[PDB]
Amino acid sequence: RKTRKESYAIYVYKVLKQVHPDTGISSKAMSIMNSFVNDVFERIAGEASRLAHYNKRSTITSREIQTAVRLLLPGELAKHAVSEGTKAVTKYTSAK
Amino acid sequence: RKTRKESYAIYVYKVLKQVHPDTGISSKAMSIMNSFVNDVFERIAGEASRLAHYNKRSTITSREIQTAVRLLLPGELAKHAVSEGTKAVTKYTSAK
Amino acid sequence: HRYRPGTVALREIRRYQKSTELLIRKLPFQRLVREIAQDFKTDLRFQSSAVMALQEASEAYLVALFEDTNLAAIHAKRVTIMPKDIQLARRIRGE
Amino acid sequence: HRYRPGTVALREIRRYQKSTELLIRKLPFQRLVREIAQDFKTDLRFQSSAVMALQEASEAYLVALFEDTNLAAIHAKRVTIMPKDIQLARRIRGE
Amino acid sequence: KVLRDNIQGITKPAIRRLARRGGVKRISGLIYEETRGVLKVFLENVIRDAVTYTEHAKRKTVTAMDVVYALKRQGRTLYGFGG
Amino acid sequence: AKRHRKVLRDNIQGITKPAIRRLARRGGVKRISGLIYEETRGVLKVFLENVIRDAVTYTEHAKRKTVTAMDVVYALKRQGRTLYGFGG
Amino acid sequence: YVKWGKLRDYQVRGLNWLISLYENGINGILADEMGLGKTLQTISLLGYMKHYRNIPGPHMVLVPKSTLHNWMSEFKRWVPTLRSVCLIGDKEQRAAFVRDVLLPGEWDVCVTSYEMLIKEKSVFKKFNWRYLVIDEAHRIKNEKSKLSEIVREFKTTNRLLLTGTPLQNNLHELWSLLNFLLPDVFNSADDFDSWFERLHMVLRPFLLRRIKADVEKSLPPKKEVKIYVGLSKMQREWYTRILMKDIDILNSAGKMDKMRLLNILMQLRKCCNHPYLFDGAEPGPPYTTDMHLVTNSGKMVVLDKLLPKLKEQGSRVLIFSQMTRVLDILEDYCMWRNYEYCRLDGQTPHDERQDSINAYNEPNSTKFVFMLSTRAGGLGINLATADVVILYDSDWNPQVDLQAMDRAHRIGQTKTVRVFRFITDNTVEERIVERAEMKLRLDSIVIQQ
Amino acid sequence: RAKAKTRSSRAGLQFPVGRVHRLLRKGNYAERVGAGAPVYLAAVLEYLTAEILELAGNAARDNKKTRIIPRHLQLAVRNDEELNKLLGRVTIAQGGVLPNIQSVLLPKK
Amino acid sequence: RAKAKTRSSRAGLQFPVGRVHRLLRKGNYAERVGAGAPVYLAAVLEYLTAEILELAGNAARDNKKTRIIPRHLQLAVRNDEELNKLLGRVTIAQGGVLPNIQSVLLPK
DNA sequence: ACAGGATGTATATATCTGACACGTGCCTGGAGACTAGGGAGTAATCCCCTTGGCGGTTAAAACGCGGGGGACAGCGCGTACGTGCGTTTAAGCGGTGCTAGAGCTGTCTACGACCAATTGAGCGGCCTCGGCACCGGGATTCTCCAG
DNA sequence: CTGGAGAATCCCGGTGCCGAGGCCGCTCAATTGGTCGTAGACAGCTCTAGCACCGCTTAAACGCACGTACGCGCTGTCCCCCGCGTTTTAACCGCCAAGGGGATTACTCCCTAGTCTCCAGGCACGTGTCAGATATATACATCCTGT
Ligand SMILES: Nc1ncnc2c1ncn2[C@@H]1O[C@H](COP(=O)(O)OP(=O)(O)O)[C@@H](O)[C@H]1O
Ligand code: BEF
Ligand SMILES: [Mg+2]
Repeated sequence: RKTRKESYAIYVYKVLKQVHPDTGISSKAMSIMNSFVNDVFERIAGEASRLAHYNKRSTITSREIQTAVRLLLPGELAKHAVSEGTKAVTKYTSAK
Repeated sequence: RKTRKESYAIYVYKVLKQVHPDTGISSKAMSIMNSFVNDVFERIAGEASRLAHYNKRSTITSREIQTAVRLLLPGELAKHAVSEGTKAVTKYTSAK
Repeated sequence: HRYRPGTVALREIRRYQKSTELLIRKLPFQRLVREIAQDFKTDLRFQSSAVMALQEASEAYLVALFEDTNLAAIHAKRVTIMPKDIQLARRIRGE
Repeated sequence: HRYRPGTVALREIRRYQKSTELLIRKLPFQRLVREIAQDFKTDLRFQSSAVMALQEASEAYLVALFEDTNLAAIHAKRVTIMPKDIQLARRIRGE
Repeated sequence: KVLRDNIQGITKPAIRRLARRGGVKRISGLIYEETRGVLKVFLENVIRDAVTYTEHAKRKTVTAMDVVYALKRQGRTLYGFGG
Repeated sequence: AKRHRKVLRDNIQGITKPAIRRLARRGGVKRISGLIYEETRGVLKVFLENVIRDAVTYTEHAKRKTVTAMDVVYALKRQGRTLYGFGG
Repeated sequence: YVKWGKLRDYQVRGLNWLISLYENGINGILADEMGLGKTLQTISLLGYMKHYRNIPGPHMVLVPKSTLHNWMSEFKRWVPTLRSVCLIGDKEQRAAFVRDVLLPGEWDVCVTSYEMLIKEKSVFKKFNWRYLVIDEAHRIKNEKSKLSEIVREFKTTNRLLLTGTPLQNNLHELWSLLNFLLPDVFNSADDFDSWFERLHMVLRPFLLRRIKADVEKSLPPKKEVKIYVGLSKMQREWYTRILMKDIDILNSAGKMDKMRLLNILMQLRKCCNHPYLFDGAEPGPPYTTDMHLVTNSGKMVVLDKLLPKLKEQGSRVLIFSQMTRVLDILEDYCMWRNYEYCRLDGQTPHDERQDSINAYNEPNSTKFVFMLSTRAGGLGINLATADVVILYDSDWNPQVDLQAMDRAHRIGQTKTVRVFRFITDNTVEERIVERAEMKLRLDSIVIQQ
Repeated sequence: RAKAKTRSSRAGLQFPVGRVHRLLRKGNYAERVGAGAPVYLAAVLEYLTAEILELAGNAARDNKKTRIIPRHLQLAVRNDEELNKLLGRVTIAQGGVLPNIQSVLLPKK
Repeated sequence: RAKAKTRSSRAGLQFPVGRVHRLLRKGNYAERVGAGAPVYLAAVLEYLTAEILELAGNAARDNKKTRIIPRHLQLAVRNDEELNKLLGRVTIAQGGVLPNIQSVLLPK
């Protein structure tokens, strides 16, 4: 009967443990992390959408996401992030 | 040349002559008027789209555009814009 | 005994700048919110967390405006906030 | 003949407010756009209309910042604008 | 039924604690009347939109999401309430 | 020397004091301190850096070497500096 | 009627042909080879139209700025019965002359520059003109140019073009002249296309040309010498770094940053002429050394051939360049040598220009070098005294160079004129000289009538 | 088939209902668009167009011009309290500044 | 049929690649969406998450408490220049103001 | 206090020029009119969460008023402001030449969406020993004042 | 200047508790495989508009000097907050009831997208002509000076 509600909480928990193994987190701090992930997803996806319309393409791809990330993120955050994403696509395409 | 360019210019001029029969308009001013129509269109359709998503609906209808107009325009413009939209939809439905 | 004018004002700044509690009293703000809502529609009911979301947003706005207002009074070489300092801050912000 | 200090200053304010022209010279501004860009990518070419969009946007930004600077000067009871008034305007606007 | 003026329920002590979190050492007496109007104008703008959303949804109850969407439009993102 | 008669200033100096005074006069400023010319140049340069960096990101994405008027208009729009008149 | 001297037989025949154009009611082009007296042929025509047809009505002449004082002098000399007046100067001077001289109507010929016409267009359109003479008519070859539009709005009974380079780059740039003369004949360039082995058929009715090699057997022919030169080691360094586009160079620190290169061709052309044109290239911020200047440019190393020339009788010389800065470095070289010299350029004021020409041409004049910029100094001015011409640079238009050489080879030149052209051997200067020669082939210097 | 009538003519509007429908269908707003949505939106854009041109034409007339230019448009938007709220973040090119000099700055008497 | 391997395992990530792809497909961002796009976006969302939680964990240990709470998150974002530029228009609930007095107001 | 100087400003009239304004020919998005199959609406059910009931009783707000902090007007002093002069500078305009690279069309084939089918990560439910709120014991150590 | 007193949080050790991590079960979206058809990379071509240089003219900016508006340091002034204590009111907590209305699932059937076909609105095009520009002239504004 009672429907399910999706969230990022189990991924946020698994990433904390990798960063600080002994630390825990309260349910209110979880609600704020779940809000943060959704805000940043919507910002990146909105810029990636427009850039494709400007250039008259119908497909979103890793290149349009890379440009969206460079437009939205501050300078140093953008650099490290770009490296993390290009690393992940390099590993994924070796194993698809 | 060898490529057409759509604009609102003829529609802006047809309305101009109903409001002020005597006047004309410059090319610089007509380019600003085309930019105004494009900006306002993108604002109203962005709120409509979001409204549908929040309420879990697949269609944009006139009821979502009415609410987008009420969220976007200042109070005296909103009450008149809603009156003009509802008059047009009633008249259109009588001929359809 | 008596502390001097402005000494306890500094303890009050430090104490409220450590805590994260809501400062306005809850029940009185709930009556204010509902009174405003009757101008828009009659017989609205309300989720309890919808009033807490309004209070969190309202206290965050006022605290931030008081910071911009204080800068303006220091600019005018004073330490006391005046109504014209709220008006300058809102005007320069674009409100 | 000699007009008093500030008599011609009001006469210029009225002229420039009536006109709608660009006040910076076009070649000296075009040479600055090009240098700033060379840092980001090298060997770029520019449409003649693209530099005019940059100049319109730049002069609109500076004129609007000079209004906020003059209200922050008059608040401190002065008629002369100073570097500190530019800095308070940019801080209250959050930039 | 109809509520009378509760804007006097935002007390002088509560406005002073908000000025203290904002770093304010000394406060003039006329700030309180000025602050109550500033608060009322902010609440009127947020509640108006929060109710437009509820009406579109055909519901009588204002939800925490209706408030979060109203604040998100005005450039005031709030984390914590299911956003 | 005929060869060295001319001397070049930095490109920021091209925004002259006469050019800044008119902008402040359009803004309704009556009297101007002598330190404001240095301060105003610093402020414009920070504005141009933030708009140009983005206008070039758009150009690179389109794989073009020329900056267009639309690249500038989209960069200003994304920062809340909407401009009418240059298309879009 | 003509007083000071006698027209030569070809000038007589040219006058009779211009009169025959007038009586047939046609306009036409006079295009004798440079140095052949086209100006006197023109001055004599106006004398005829007054003394024999009784037409003292207003006539106009358009000229380059550097020739306004020559034309005026010749009017005063050969035919003193014409009442010539000249417009030139600041806004107040033009207003004063218009008010106090032009509008009174006490004159019969008006002489002006192309800039003075573009400024005073609304004054000159009041008058109804009897003749409109343009000189150096190649200036109006592009019909979309503002002078070309302005010039077609005038009320004129007759029109005339004087030019010794009637062909420039293409058949449309010659059609653009025919469309000023007879717009109702050459209605379109699409009609001139197709009309075109059709050699001289269209041209003979409206064009006349004679060559010095036919009509002045006494004038010595030109000698032409190409001198190929290598780059200096410094020029070889810069020419390679420019191609790589790693010039760097920044005077305000920043680890030399980068110099921008949106047009590399012009950077390569600069380098060939001298390395010092570039920023920070001259060694030592103090500067003032001069031996270093001669060495770091392969062209300047060769240019010490000026010392042989000066000792070899008075082989007085003209030096032509396309870049204003190059005349600067050549002027510092001549000052450091203690040579006697003159210089004309586009910056020069009007009064000064004619004084310089006069001082250099005097029978007892001691000036050895004249430096001329190729645009301003290459047209109209006459300098028969010098025996030698140096082209330091090479132009994309072959015809520009030809005119410059002819500043010396003209009536009154007693001696063979030598032309030296500098070319850097393994560089873009080869491609520029090849392109200019490809353009000569289609012209072919047709002798014509 | 019957002879064509534009949907704008049926609604009683000058702006284009057909173009607006295509723009919405191809802009990726929703996976479906209704039939009245393009008519309601075209009515609102024409109304807002008429509100600006009425004020701009008055500004041109007071300035003794028969032609609207970018300055007249600025004057109209900035002197209307709702249009200046709708358009508070846009820059109009060749649009001047409304004339205003603060009182303290003026000569004494 | 071979045994399944979730796309996040193939890319070496903890956040979900499959869910991100659905959210993009059904969110009206484009007509089509490529297969490398959800992998790039999931990697960036996990990096930004780890960037915050690292500094939050340190603020919790500085307060000598074992659980991260909503104030610790505010102290982290506000004390870093780039996270404060990314989150400059955000209010966080149960978030205090960083401690601060203008030096003009302090006693002599 | 206010007379003529002087200056800029406003506007009267004239002629003038170049952006607007009409209509032409042309061609490709809008409009007809059926079928398709899902979204949408409306019924009805259930039982989460909301609205005031009372009493209780702490804490918070309120009042009043002694007293010294800061707000604010005024004066005098002194140095960068503005003003206009003559001077030198290079914006602006036009013109030449050239070819980088925006733009179009054309062709061909990697890619993504789709279906059906499959089985495991992730959902909610029910759980519990340990993080840390709270109370009441003493520790310096903030600040202030009369020697 | 500064010893002293005495109100401020500040550690410390005990006491209880419902928050957070664990697991269970089992739910329903991700997985794989195959297939389809068309987005977009490639190459080619054409030709618009990027850049540079010099020439020309003269608005513009440069620096100089002059002299007085107004920047801003001290002082006196005397009002309005601060802080204390008191009394006072209304907040919080807990407890328990009725029933509005969020929510579910179910049913049915109106709505819009799809396709193809079709012909008229809208595109760019080229040209005459009239709002606009600006030239000269003057008449009326406003400011300054000195008496
Ligand atoms: N018939 C003549 N007798 C003497 N000198 C002449 C004669 N014709 C021309 N000259 C001189 O020859 C010079 C070259 O003539 P010019 O008018 O410059 O011809 P172009 O203008 O075609 O070069 C002039 O300076 C002129 O004085
Ligand atoms: F034909 Be010339 F040398 F004026
Ligand atoms: Mg001549």
